[PDB]
Amino acid sequence: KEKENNQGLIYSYFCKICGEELAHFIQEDRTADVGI
Amino acid sequence: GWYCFSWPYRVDMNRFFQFYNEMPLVKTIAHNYVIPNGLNTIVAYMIYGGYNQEDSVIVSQSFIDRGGFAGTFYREEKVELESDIESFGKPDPLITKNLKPGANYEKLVDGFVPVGTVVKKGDIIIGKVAKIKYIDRSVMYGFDEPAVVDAVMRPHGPNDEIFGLMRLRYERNLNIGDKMSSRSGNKGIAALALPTSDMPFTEDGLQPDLIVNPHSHPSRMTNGQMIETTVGLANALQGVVTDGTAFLPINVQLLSERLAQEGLRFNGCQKMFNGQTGEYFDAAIFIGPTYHQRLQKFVLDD
Amino acid sequence: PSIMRRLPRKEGRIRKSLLGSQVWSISRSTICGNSDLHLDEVG
Amino acid sequence: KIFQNVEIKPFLIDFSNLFIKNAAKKLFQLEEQLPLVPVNVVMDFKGISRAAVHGLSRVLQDEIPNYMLDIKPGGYKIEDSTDLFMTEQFIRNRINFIPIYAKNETLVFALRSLNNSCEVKTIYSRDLIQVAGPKLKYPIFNPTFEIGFLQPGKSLIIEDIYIKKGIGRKHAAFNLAVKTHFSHLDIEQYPTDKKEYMALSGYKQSSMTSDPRHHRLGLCFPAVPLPHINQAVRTYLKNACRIIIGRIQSIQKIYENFEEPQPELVLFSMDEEKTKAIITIKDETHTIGNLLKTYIYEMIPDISFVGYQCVPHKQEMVLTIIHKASQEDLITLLEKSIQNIIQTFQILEKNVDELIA
Amino acid sequence: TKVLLTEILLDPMYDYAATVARIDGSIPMHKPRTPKEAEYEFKTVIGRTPAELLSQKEFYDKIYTSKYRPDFTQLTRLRDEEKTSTLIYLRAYELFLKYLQNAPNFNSELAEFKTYENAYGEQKALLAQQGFYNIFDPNTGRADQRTRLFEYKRLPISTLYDERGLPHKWTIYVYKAVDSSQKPAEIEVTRKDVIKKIDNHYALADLRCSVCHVLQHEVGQLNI
Amino acid sequence: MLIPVVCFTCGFPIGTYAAIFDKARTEYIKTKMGGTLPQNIPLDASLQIELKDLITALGIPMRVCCRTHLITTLDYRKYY
Amino acid sequence: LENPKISTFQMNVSACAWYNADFDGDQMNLWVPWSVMSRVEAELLCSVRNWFISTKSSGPVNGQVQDSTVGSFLLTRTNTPMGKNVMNKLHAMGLFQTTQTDPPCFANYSPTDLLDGKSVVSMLLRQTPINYQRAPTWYSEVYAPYMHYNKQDISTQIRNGELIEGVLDKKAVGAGSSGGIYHLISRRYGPQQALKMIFATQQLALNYVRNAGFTVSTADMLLTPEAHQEVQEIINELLLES
Amino acid sequence: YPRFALEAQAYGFICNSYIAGLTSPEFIFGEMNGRFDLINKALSTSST
Ligand SMILES: [Zn+2]
Ligand SMILES: [Zn+2]
Repeated sequence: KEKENNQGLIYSYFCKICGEELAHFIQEDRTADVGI
Repeated sequence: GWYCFSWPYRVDMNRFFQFYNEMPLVKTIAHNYVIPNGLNTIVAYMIYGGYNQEDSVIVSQSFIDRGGFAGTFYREEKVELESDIESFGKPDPLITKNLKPGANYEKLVDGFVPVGTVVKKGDIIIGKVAKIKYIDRSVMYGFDEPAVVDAVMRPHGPNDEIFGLMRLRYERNLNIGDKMSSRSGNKGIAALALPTSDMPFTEDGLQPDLIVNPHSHPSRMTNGQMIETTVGLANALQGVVTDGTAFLPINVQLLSERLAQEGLRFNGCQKMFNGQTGEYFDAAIFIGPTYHQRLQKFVLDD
Repeated sequence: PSIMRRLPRKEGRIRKSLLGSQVWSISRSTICGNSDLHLDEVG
Repeated sequence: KIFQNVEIKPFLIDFSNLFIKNAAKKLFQLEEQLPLVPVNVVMDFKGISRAAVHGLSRVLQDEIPNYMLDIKPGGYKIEDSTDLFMTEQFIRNRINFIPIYAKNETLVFALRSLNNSCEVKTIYSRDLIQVAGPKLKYPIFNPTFEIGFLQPGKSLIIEDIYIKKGIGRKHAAFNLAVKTHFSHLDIEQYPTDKKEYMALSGYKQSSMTSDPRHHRLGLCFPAVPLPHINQAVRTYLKNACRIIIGRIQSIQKIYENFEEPQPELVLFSMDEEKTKAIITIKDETHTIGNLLKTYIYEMIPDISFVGYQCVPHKQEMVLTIIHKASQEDLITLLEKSIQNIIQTFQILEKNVDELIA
Repeated sequence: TKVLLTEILLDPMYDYAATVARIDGSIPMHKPRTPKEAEYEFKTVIGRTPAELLSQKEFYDKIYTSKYRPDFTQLTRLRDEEKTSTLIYLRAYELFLKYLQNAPNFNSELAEFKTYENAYGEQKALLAQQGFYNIFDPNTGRADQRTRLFEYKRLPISTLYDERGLPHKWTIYVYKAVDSSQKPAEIEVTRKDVIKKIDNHYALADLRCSVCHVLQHEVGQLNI
Repeated sequence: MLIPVVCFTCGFPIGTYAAIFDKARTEYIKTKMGGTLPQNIPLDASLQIELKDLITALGIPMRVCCRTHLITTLDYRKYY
Repeated sequence: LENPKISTFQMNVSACAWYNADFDGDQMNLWVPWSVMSRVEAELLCSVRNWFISTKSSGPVNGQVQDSTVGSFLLTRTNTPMGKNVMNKLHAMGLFQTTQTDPPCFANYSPTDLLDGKSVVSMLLRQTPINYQRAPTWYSEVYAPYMHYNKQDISTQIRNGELIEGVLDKKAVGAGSSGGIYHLISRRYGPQQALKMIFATQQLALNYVRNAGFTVSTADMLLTPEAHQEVQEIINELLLES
Repeated sequence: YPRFALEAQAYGFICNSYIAGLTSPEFIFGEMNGRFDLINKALSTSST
């Protein structure tokens, strides 16, 4: 949160060492809520 | 306009409260029962640079800065909880999971952003985590234009449970792309914003607030707008407010002669100069007060 | 709800997901007049 | 003697009217003139191009530095302002547009309104207490403005109301002069009362052909102290002159550096010994461009082309000059035109000092 | 305690009682900044501690009651107008509080105060008039009735048919010279020949029928 | 919500004569009102309420925009 | 647009004919190609110059709309209510300071020399010389009996780009005018060259109005008292026949 | 207008111009034709 935002909405994490995209997160799946 | 007299007590969604409203110089009987909504903008019916073509208008920037068609726009955030699972609070990075990328959790105070701070895109306005260690079902402010947290409260719903209610306010001025309209149905989109020294001016110093194309009239035959400008031009100098209700007896020949009795021309046109060059036009330009109203279609939302 | 109900109408599979499309890298805004731009230029 | 026959007249309240007299006396206990009044100044110019007069008017309108009252961030005290209708946007919009005649940027005011009554109480501009800066020996704004109104049992506390400097082009709250008259005294006019001529401007010469050089310009200033009107208006006029000269001098620093590669000046050598000069300056208005075009055209009657295109969506002025001389001769002519502009506005300075006693 | 405070702080009744308490200074003009100030405001406004509100049973019996008890019997119409506004506000609060408490003899006093407030609203509407103007007809002494509307009138039949019963066909344009020296004096042309035979030295005088050869302005000379 | 501090069109300091113009106007209306209910003033069809001389006595010039905004601006205090 | 306060998609008014669009509140999509393959094909196939000529009616789509149609008429008009339609050297150069084309040469002109609108239009059409001769929309035999048409305004003739006589209006420069000025330029010089002349001629029409003026008023719609009696006398004849 | 009216005004003949203003019956007849423009404009999208 050092950078609140660069005016561009991003849904993915990046590596702090080189900048490579680690993964992306948009929403929780929430489909295992119906169990048995 | 004044959409409600009890606006501060309400948390409403997509509501605009225009600060300044005026009774038309040519009012009707409908204004005895409802509050008029709009301003008596000085309108010039002229060709000025070609920026008002195809149903566009040219707006004075000074008129915008002074509060013309300016107001505040409101949005609401209503977030609910799951009974004893979720809670309101600031998450912590080392316990909670899958926090939203590029978020801003530091503005939360006891789960809610404090009233009066400016929240921009990417900021987390409401903190909410579900106990499984924790999963973060936070609420993030996904709007380009920054808002201001106006009111925060924690009411009890019909099920006797806490849900979060936040009111976000937007300081809205008239900007390029906002839709305005006259009372004759001639709507238009603000196209250009000129300073006070670039707008055309008369010999007596009068300058328009809106510059509308003269080509908007002949095909749509909105004669009531032109008669309103002629009547309203004499009302301002005479210091009166007259009634222009439909089906009342009028005589445009007599109304035009009324302008000359007030020191103006018969046709209401005046000598004007080009504000950019200082060069007078070789034609008297029809300029006068026409009641214009701002339609609630904001380019910042579309 | 049925499998074959997804096909027929405008909001169906064929006319909304196959013949039409939701796309990224696209913008929408109100249009405006500008006499200083060329006919083949957009502000 | 370019600028002669100036006349100055304040805008005063007529107390012979019983309604106005009673209303003022029972509202503000006002029986004489306000400390700050609008002033209408009418000026006659002779032997000067309309480009220069209109540029002076534009500078006096919204290109001269000016002062307003603004609220610092956090000045609007949310902890104490309990009023639900006097929002920060509305109140600060009211405060920004109060015409002030300030002495320094150090004055800081505050507005602390408490409503202990059962009726809506109007917050006027006399309720602005100076809390920082030297004590004022004369008011800087009229005490009859309506800042706002408070519902019963409400409050409005605002601190850090300071004086902010800016030009009227960026924000309208810095606008200084409002136009009241502009005419050419060396062009005859038709009687436009007749129905034969009411569709025309009135002048007997078309703007496509006329070149007037004897103008009358009348501007109104919104806030000038009563006992120093001639001291204030004169200053304003003089101020405008310097501003224009300053801006012109900026262009004078461009032509002087035509040998080195400069981004704001581009020189081409065309065919038939023709040379081309393009001057692109950012954040310039039609004032400087029109002055430059007019004076270059006067200096070079047989010029091939000159234009001052100011583009709205590019925020810049591009002056194109095509002439059948060499680069050095063209630069010499441009410097001569700039010097002519400078001396013209210096003569305007001198006439302003000489006229208003 | 938290749920009770959240419920009551969102009750408009609480805010109105708090405003009345603020007017006469029973509570500070600024909203509470610390829980102690909130507790003091609750105690002053509701009249009972939140802890003791849960122990007993009423709620409306001890809500603030304004300190100054003006005389509302001068609201019987009888520095007067602002005092009347103050009386209106205070009686509105007192009557609202009585309504909450189901006080006896309430409807009649409500109707009386509604009439009083209607008179006060008439005065306030008097204060809220921009003005009105009517463009008077100088010949009369009231609102102008002159109009440029169409008025029916049975024209003579000679305007449509000639003395031989045939319809008129106004298709000959007659042009007369503006100045006397121009010759010929008049020219009669068809619409196709106007551009080829008529200049600015001529003006359209009258039309002519291509059947009976009569001028339109001289149509009344026919025997009806 | 009140008469603007400056004219929306040109920026003349209308506000500094606003409050007075309000109150004085009322008495003028009371002079010309005449046996008529207040809320029925804009329907009298016999009124000749002219405010030219009042604004002139206030010192405001004869500008169309300034007098338009001074006369026609609604006041929030008078409706709420 | 570097201005941060602008949020609209701005385009020339003469480009609305492609999309049947106007500025009453319409919204238009915009996506910028990023792939090299799609970016190549946008430049070569989907460029708007490829649809200056309609694939539907085989005629031009673009032209002057609502201000350069009446602006071109005033610019090319022979006589002005203030005398002959001429302008000095200074105002002749001012008409070319916005077209964004290369400026013409005004060296062979004294400051007091007068140039008419036909000469000014000619200096722009020399770049793409065409041959055009039709009757403008200004002339109409419906208006002929009640008007004194100028004999130099009812015959628009252009040979090798020189506007010899006549006015320019919807017939010559209007949008969708088959056989018009911009239709001839496209056939002889390319649809891209025709689009530049639409913009170039649009600026002269708009720059002429910068100090010539154009307005509509209520008195422009008001019959004289004598003519009002003539209108209802005509209507009474219709009601008499009815 | 009365039953079996013979005057042309009763069947949509508007004798007045816009600059002179219309009467109540003329405005109603004008609205009858004006509403068709709005209806056909809506159909010009779906039916097409
Ligand atoms: Zn006949
Ligand atoms: Zn004004």
